[PDB]
Amino acid sequence: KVPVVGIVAALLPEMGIGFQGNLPWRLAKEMKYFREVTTLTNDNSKQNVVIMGRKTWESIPQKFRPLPKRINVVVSRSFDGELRKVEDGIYHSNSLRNCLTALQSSLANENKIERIYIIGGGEIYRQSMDLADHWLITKIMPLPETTIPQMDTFLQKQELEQRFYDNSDKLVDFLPSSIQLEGRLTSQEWNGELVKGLPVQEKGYQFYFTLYTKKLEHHHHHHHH
Ligand SMILES: NC(=O)C1=CN([C@@H]2O[C@H](COP(=O)(O)OP(=O)(O)OC[C@H]3O[C@@H](n4cnc5c(N)ncnc54)[C@H](OP(=O)(O)O)[C@@H]3O)[C@@H](O)[C@H]2O)C=CC1
Ligand SMILES: COc1cc(-c2cc(C)cc(C)c2)cc([C@@H](C)C#Cc2c(C)nc(N)nc2N)c1
Repeated sequence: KVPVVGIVAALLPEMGIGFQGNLPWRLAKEMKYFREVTTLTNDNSKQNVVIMGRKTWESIPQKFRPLPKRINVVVSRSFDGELRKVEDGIYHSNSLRNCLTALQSSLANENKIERIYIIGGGEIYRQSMDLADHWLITKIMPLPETTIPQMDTFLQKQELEQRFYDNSDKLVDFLPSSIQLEGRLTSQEWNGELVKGLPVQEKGYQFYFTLYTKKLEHHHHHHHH
């Protein structure tokens, strides 16, 4: 009932997302997008959830966690069950799947969550291809003089483009209404792939905010009683 949206920054063409437990770039504008999208709501009485794997949690600077103004959920197989408050702003879960089911309960949530963002990292995203309704992907490209950074963790692009299509024509409409983006929508070829979305440049990179949406599905079965 509430949308589940994976949100990720990935370097084309392999969709690398990390190296040695850290982000491979430090891009203040990309970080401001991530901050605004995950914080902002259309309805002022609601908040978003951000769900993350334990290793991703551990990498957020201690000063800056839990991420303000959002319900933070950290998942670890060493935690107690499926959604437990552990501190102000912090829930622990031992299951990505059961966590999402628990968050969807209208009785538990009082319909006061807008969206559930899955914010990383590699192992969490792998498991989220069949759970997310959408992906907000920032597609990052080194500008011609820029050294490609080393990376060790990747988005599963095959399974992405299996299940989802590039819906970036609708990105503006999908973002919380109050966000303001600097680009206009823009389709560019880059190493043999079509890159469509909202352009920024910062430091040695160009990046596009893009939206992926689930492909239409055939009606094979609906469960009857
Ligand atoms: N570019 C981007 O947009 C982002 C990139 N990243 C990058 O990703 C990398 C980190 O990814 P990765 O190492 O895969 O780690 P994760 O952040 O995905 O955390 C993995 C941990 O999550 C727990 N976990 C995984 N699946 C489940 C499950 N189904 N139920 C309960 N717990 C689960 C386990 O914790 P435990 O071991 O305690 O049981 C596991 O070790 C880093 O390099 C980081 O920089 C991260 C976020 C965003
Ligand atoms: C591995 O280390 C991490 C560090 C941070 C982090 C670093 C600083 C300096 C400040 C703050 C508040 C957080 C965030 C993350 C995670 C949670 C992220 C992210 C993410 C981004 C930046 N962009 C898109 N598009 N999607 C995403 N899911 C991981």
